[PDB]
Amino acid sequence: QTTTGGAHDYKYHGGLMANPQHHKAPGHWNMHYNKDLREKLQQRGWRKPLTMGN
Amino acid sequence: IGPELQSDLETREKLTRPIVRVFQRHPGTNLPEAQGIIRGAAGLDESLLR
Amino acid sequence: MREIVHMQAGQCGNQIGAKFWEVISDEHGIDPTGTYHGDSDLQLERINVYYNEATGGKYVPRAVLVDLEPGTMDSVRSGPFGQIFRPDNFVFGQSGAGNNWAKGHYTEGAELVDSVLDVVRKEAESCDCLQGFQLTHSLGGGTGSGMGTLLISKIREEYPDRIMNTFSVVPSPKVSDTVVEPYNATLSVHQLVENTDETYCIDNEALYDICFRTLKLTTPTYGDLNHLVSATMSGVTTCLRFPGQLNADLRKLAVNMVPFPRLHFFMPGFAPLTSRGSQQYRALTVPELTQQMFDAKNMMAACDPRHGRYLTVAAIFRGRMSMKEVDEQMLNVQNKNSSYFVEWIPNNVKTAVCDIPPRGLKMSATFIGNSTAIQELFKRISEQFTAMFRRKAFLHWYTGEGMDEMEFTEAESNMNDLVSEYQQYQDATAE
Amino acid sequence: MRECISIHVGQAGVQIGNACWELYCLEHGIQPDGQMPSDKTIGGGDDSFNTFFSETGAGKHVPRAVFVDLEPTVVDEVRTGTYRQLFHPEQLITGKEDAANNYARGHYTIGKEIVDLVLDRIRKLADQCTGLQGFLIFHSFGGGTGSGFASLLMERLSVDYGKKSKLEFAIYPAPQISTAVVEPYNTILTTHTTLEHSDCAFMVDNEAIYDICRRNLDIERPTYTNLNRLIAQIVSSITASLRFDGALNVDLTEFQTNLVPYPRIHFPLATYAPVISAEKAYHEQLSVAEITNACFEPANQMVKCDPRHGKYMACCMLYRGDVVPKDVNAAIATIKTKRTIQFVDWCPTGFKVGINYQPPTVVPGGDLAKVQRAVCMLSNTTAIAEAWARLDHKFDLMYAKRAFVHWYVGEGMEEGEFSEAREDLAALEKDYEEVGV
Amino acid sequence: MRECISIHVGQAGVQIGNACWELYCLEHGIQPDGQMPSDKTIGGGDDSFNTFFSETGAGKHVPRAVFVDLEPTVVDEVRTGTYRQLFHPEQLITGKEDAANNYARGHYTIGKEIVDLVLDRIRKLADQCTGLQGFLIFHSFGGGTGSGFASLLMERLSVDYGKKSKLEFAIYPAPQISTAVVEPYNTILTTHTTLEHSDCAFMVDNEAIYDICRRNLDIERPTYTNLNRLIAQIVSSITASLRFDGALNVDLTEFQTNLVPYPRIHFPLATYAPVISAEKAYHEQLSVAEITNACFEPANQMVKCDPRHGKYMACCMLYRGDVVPKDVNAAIATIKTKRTIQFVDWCPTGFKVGINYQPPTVVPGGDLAKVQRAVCMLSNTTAIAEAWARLDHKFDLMYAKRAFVHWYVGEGMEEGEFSEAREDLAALEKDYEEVGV
Amino acid sequence: MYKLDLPIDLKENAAIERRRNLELERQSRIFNAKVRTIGVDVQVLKEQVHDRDLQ
Amino acid sequence: SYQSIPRFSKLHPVIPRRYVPEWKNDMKNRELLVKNCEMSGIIPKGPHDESLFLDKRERMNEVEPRVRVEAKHPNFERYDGLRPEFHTAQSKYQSSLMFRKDNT
Ligand SMILES: Nc1nc2c(ncn2[C@@H]2O[C@H](COP(=O)(O)OP(=O)(O)OP(=O)(O)O)[C@@H](O)[C@H]2O)c(=O)[nH]1
Ligand SMILES: Nc1nc2c(ncn2[C@@H]2O[C@H](COP(=O)(O)OP(=O)(O)OP(=O)(O)O)[C@@H](O)[C@H]2O)c(=O)[nH]1
Ligand SMILES: Nc1nc2c(ncn2[C@@H]2O[C@H](COP(=O)(O)OP(=O)(O)O)[C@@H](O)[C@H]2O)c(=O)[nH]1
Ligand SMILES: [Mg+2]
Ligand SMILES: [Mg+2]
Repeated sequence: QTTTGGAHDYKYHGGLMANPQHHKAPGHWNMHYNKDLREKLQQRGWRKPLTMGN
Repeated sequence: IGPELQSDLETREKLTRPIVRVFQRHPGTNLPEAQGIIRGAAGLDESLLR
Repeated sequence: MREIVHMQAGQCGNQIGAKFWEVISDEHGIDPTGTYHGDSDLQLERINVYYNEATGGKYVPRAVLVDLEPGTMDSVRSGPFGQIFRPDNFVFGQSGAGNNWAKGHYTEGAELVDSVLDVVRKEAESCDCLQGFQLTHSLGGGTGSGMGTLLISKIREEYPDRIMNTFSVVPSPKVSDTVVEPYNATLSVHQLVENTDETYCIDNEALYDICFRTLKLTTPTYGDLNHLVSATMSGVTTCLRFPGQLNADLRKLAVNMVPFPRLHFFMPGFAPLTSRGSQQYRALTVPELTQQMFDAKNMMAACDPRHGRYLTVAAIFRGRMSMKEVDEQMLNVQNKNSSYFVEWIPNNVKTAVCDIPPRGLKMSATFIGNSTAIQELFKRISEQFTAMFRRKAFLHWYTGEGMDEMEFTEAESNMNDLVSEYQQYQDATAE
Repeated sequence: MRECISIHVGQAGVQIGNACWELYCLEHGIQPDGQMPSDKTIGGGDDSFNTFFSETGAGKHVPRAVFVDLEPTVVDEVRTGTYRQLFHPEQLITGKEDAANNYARGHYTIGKEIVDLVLDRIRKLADQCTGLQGFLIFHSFGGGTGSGFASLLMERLSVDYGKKSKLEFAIYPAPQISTAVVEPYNTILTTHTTLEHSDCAFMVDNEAIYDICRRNLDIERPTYTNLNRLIAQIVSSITASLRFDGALNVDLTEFQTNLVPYPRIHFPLATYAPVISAEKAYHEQLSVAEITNACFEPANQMVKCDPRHGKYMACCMLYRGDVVPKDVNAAIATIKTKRTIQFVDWCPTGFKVGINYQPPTVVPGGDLAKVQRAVCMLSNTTAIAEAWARLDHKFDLMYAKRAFVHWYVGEGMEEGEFSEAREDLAALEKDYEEVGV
Repeated sequence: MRECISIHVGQAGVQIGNACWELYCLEHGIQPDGQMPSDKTIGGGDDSFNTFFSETGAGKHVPRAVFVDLEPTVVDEVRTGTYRQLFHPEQLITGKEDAANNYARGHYTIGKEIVDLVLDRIRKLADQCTGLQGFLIFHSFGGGTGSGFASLLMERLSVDYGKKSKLEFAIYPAPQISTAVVEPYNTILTTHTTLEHSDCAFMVDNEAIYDICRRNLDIERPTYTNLNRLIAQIVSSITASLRFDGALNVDLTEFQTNLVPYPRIHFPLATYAPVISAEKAYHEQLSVAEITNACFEPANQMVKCDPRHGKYMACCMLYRGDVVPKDVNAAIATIKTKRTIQFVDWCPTGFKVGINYQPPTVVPGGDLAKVQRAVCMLSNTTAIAEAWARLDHKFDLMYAKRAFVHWYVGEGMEEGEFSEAREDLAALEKDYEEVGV
Repeated sequence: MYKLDLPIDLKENAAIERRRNLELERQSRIFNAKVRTIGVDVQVLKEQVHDRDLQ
Repeated sequence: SYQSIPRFSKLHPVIPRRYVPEWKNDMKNRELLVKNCEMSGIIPKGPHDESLFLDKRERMNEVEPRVRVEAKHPNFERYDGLRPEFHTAQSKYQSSLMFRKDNT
């Protein structure tokens, strides 16, 4: 039996002996909030397509 | 020297006690008490090293 | 991957080194055939430091067996663990040594030295990164002394950067076992001083006292003595072969023990040694292991450390143990025996910890002591030298096969200079 | 974006690396295979592993570490032990023969065969970052690889890499406990590199960690493993501002600008609170005041010198857990109303506070109790001169007789090294004294 | 905002502390593992235990006490007793070598490696507090830990805490009953150095409590447990105004200012009434006036000294239970009118009355009955000059031939300390006599 | 690679409101000062005690 | 313009952090406060260096000369302090003062 081999065994992350990982933040250049834009653009359904006929 | 917390000065022995605040409400002042305890601490330190 | 080339000269060397090879063989799991039959992969990982891949799972020692006369080498071959050796590593003449230094060194050792250099060159150039050489012999005979010193000199000339360990069992205080051993020991140590990196002086009287007092052992025989010497060899090279918390190889030990190039004669020792019927009365702790290490009766050198000062100490522990306990024990023994250590070097202790103890043991320990008490041994050899050099007894031989008296004078002057230095760094103070 | 490169050199450094990366894997949830089970991240801040683990392929996270030891035993044990697939094989660099406690062997003869490869691997590790915060360089003052090769390594890094942080975690010889004889020689020799090439050197003492584990952890027989784990706790609490959000985040640049007043006073002391066991965690309060007074505790520093005889210069508090400035300011006021703490004259404002959200992560099978509040104190006190004084005395009474000098001389090293390192140590002593007065 | 740190030093300190905190746990409903259970009106809003027990997140109510003794087996009896896991592990400080009934050994040689650690524990117990009101220190003047280490400890507490109220509970040696032979030395040499480091010093006597238990309690074969139970009751009666509200109440400072006339006359005797058993008290009309008289017989005090030979100076009465203050005032009027009690002419209003609603708490195994009314008298009178005279006579007799002095010289003392302690007690005798006239 | 569209926006919003859930967790922990200052968890402490005793 | 270069006394753990005297910043009746510092001529009235105590030290700078600071002695000698009277609080120190003998 080696000292470091017996000490550093397979350690299982998570479980009862763990805290939830508090991530810092996503990037503001990555964060676009387009879901709200989709649900806004769903409204006003009487639009006409921007084509030459209209 | 006193205790290791000047939140625990036992207001009687304080250099900002109400008596000396009444003192320093007027100009002049600058009592020779803090310098006296400076000299006493210095003398006791030299005695300790000797 | 470092390698050690082991050379054994003389009948004493060919017995002790064969026992050493057998001990490390059944420590690494090598069977008498030569194949690996261990259980762990640690025995197989660092195996090239002493062995060579011969046939699949077969490992052969890197031994070089040297003798002027095929004496104990034949018995080593015909004994157990004797066919693991490569058959052409046995280099042998047919004349005798006669316990004569010049026969071993100048006249009859001249015809075998080229063959031994060829064999050890073939062994050494096969290693990718050779570390050093380990010679086992006696400073009392002709083959162990003469051919041994010649081999050390030639190996130093060809490889002047490798670590040279010599064990070289030395003459006893009481009982001689050879009547010309003052001449032999003086002429051998005259070249062991200026050639070897380090030497582990062993006294048979100290071995007998170890067997009698710390091991009972009403019938010791030379097997137990060579076993103890083999245990010390395994203890001083275990950090190459097994991983540990704090490693220390041969070069590290040489750096950490010798303060000056002249002083490299050590006192080996092994712990724990228990009298048969006392293991139930003793309890295994690091403090008792260290106290048995630093006990004066435990070393294999007959000179007493109480008649001297410890220049340096190397403590190589083997076993699952605490570095805090090891360092605290070294600090405790150094502080309590404050008069047995030189004042101008603080912490005269180099520690090492190996994680693999010998089989059947929980903890083992190897003590290497560079002390100023070696001057007792050298003064004894110098006194028994100058007792007969003034009357020229047993010297017509050495004159007959052809050295001059100036060589004997230079050897005794070199011994006296070494005694003077060991006496100087015992009474020299810091400030 | 907030990457940091760890360089573990020496056997001691490789053991710090083992403990540090097992703790980092437990913190960020990378298995020893190298996979994250739950990874719902976009990039740019939410990838808290990115300061330590890079990215490759189908979800493999290789560490940003370089392991160096001339002796191929401990790194080979790492290569054949548990964290086998985690590390890239070329990061684990070995030699053939060690320097064997010899600064001359580590710096002048054996050293210039592997240093070029180490610099190439460091360059390859640094070229893949998107902005580098610094180097965490873990090594020893005991000697050999940790002194000579490490000295050459900081010399080369300070020549070429220039304006990057070079935080050097060095373990220091104890006042009385030692494992070598040429250790004072090596320790005095590796002073110029930490003065002229390091940006912040954390000297930590093995006997002090032994006393801490004996007194607070109830470990009667501590080994190197607990010491390695607690040093990993310290460096994780240092770096956690780069990985998890907090009320006040302190990066390495703010950290250095708040510690060091002069470029030669980059020797702070590191202490960690609490370092208790769980049976004491039952009967202890573990509030912010308690774990700050434990940081200012005399017998809780990690070198053997009490700061009662010294003067505090700049204390960087790194609070870690459920910690609020409502408690932090009360703790700071309680400290500043204490006589025993003696701040230096020219620093009225001497506290740099950084509060993090993520509580410390406990290793499953260690010694420290899992707590929701901790302080990593990094204080630049001037009481560190005691360590220089003890090694000064040891080097004086060793070098007075010129013992163990022929090794260094014959291994390609002029004997003026000892005198110049001696003068540099005396310069540091005098500088710290005139700063303290 | 109100707290009292308890320091039990010596074996006599530790056993009194065991009985005291058995009483405290029973008064506050603290189970022997240290947890308030749940509910029933006051739940999560109780502060009767704030002076004595802190709070933790495990529910453990950590004691605000330090049990220190230079000898083992008594702290070990605490650590293997019923209150094994009530106490904090580091709050139970023990040494290795016994102090050997020696003031010099406890003060100068063996007690110097324990005083720093016990001051560290007192610092932790004090910085766990925001409204600290005093240090209640329990020991005996028999010798060793209770004499030398206690004196050194109170000197260090005076240095480190200012002149905070350091209340003293001292087991004074009996006239006829004795345990040691070096008791006069150990008592004179500690009276000299603790005459000016304790603000108030309640003397108590084992022979007097033996007589009390034999006569008024029918416990014909008593042990130390009964004595410690009465001492626990008479300390809890003092402290109960800090934990239970009611009528006229008195803290640790008000009764000091109303008790000590001069700063060197700070040695009062103590009395508790009604010391009584169940079958004895069942035939009784236990009332305020007659329990005041019960405090006032000369054969009812806890010090073997007749108060009829002296004159009362200041009496602080502490009534507990359903006590109407008109009965207290009537009792004061009757004891003032009757001429068997003599008062000094410079104290017309010689009484300070504090009334608390909480009745005393009995223990399952004790000897005191559950009563409605109780009173604790702290009397500063000049009748302690007889005790000082007996101690002085024994000290002079055993010091005339220098018997038992080579031990003190070997473990670090002079004849100068003995001589200055002798003339210090002579000055104290003179001061008591001139105050009495 | 992939196109950046409505599933990517949904993943982004899930990340936002996960961050919200984590910070309300922290708010519930810190605005409850009996948990914030005198906290630490009995179950994990007991498991660690049993681990030490077993070791 | 002029040069100040503020200086301070040596350290003591009784000085309570920052403390300015009241009269320097006593603005209910200031209009005749400053002329008391003008007629004397020894007390500077400037806006700067108001902290009589800054960190833990006394200000040796332009707040009064050093004379008239130490001149408020009520004529207390070592003869009085080494034999204190009984009814004062200074008799709490008697056993540490009786070891001091009496010479000066
Ligand atoms: N705290 C701690 N210290 C260690 C550990 N391993 C080794 N050391 C220290 O390392 C010092 C010995 O020198 P090393 O660092 O091993 O030398 P090296 O860097 O391996 O270089 P070489 O001497 O050539 O082998 C001792 O003083 C130990 O304190 C460890 O796991 N933890
Ligand atoms: N009332 C009471 N008195 C006690 C008790 N235990 C010891 N004593 C007193 O203590 C005296 C004996 O000296 P100790 O106080 O035990 O001495 P120590 O504090 O143990 O210090 P060392 O003798 O050095 O170990 C006796 O005269 C007793 O009156 C107790 O439990 N109750
Ligand atoms: N410990 C030990 N010593 C031995 C052994 N054999 C011989 N010796 C020692 O070696 C010395 C004789 O030297 P020798 O080996 O005969 O020299 P050689 O004739 O040149 O080989 C004697 O003093 C013996 O004590 C052995 O098996 N074990
Ligand atoms: Mg190494
Ligand atoms: Mg006792």
